[PDB]
Amino acid sequence: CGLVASNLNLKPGECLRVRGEVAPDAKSFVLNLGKDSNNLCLHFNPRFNAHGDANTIVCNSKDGGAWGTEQREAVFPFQPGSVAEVCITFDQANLTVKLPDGYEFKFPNRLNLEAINYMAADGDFKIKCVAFD
Amino acid sequence: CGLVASNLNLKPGECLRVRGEVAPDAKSFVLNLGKDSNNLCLHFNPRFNAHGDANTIVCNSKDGGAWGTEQREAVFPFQPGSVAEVCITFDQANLTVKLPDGYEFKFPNRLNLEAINYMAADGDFKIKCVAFD
Ligand SMILES: OC[C@H]1O[C@H](Sc2ccc(Cl)c(Cl)c2)[C@H](O)[C@@H](n2cc(-c3csc(O)n3)nn2)[C@H]1O
Ligand SMILES: OC[C@H]1O[C@H](Sc2ccc(Cl)c(Cl)c2)[C@H](O)[C@@H](n2cc(-c3csc(O)n3)nn2)[C@H]1O
Repeated sequence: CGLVASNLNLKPGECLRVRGEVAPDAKSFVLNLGKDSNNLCLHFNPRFNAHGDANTIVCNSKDGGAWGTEQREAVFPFQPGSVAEVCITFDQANLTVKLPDGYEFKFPNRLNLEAINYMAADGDFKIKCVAFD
Repeated sequence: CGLVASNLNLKPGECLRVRGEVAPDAKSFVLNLGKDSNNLCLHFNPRFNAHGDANTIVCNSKDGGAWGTEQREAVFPFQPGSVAEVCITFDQANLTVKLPDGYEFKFPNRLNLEAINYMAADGDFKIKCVAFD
């Protein structure tokens, strides 16, 4: 599957910027952030058509392997077969996700990690760049 | 200790660009590329003053945990404190390392890996950006 990065040491307030190519026939893509694959403060899942949703962003946490309560957004600034960029940061209370087209939303920080050490990508998205603050 | 990235799927001819800030008091830094931590097609180690060398790039391979034969460059386009970007690519014959100041050198491809899946950074270099093209 997609790129996996560890040992990231992203601190509160630091921005993690990811640019990638959405596949022409994309169904969805994922960015996961947290401590490890079983402990995610953010699962970020734009669904073009996948997992029972169309053109919807679904976010969740994972704690000791258990998905939390889902959150769905009402905006979908992504298109199959294009370049897309997202930027993420956090504090003890919320993650902030910066989308294309100036849209931004918050997702609650339910793990309270001191630092985000793990990121992974998956689905129909080819990472072109990852920038750290 | 720095970022570790896996599942990179870097293919021959593709460029991996890594940009970081060299510490103001830097002794050395490392970029490791290969299959996993024990199997490196390139250990890239600019030594300001470390491991017995001054202002020298040392490169090596690692196969099943064992270091190969060292290769030393004469060029040293790095300065303590300064941002630096290094770009790496490979073919079946050699890795090519593109340095600051327009310099490039080749290092033999000793492991014949189909793809480079692993990168890690270490020492006195704070990673700012990793790009794939
Ligand atoms: O909540 C987020 C998750 O929702 C469901 S599981 C789920 C369903 C209903 C509820 Cl009420 C809950 Cl709490 C969880 C997805 O299957 C899962 N998911 C996508 C993928 C994936 C990997 S690569 C690709 O393109 N999609 N891997 N796991 C995840 O997005
Ligand atoms: O060949 C490359 C290696 O040369 C010597 S061991 C070595 C010595 C003599 C010979 Cl003949 C051989 Cl074959 C191997 C270094 O100790 C080692 N090295 C650096 C570091 C390190 C980590 S972060 C930082 O800034 N430097 N961790 N291991 C590596 O550079």
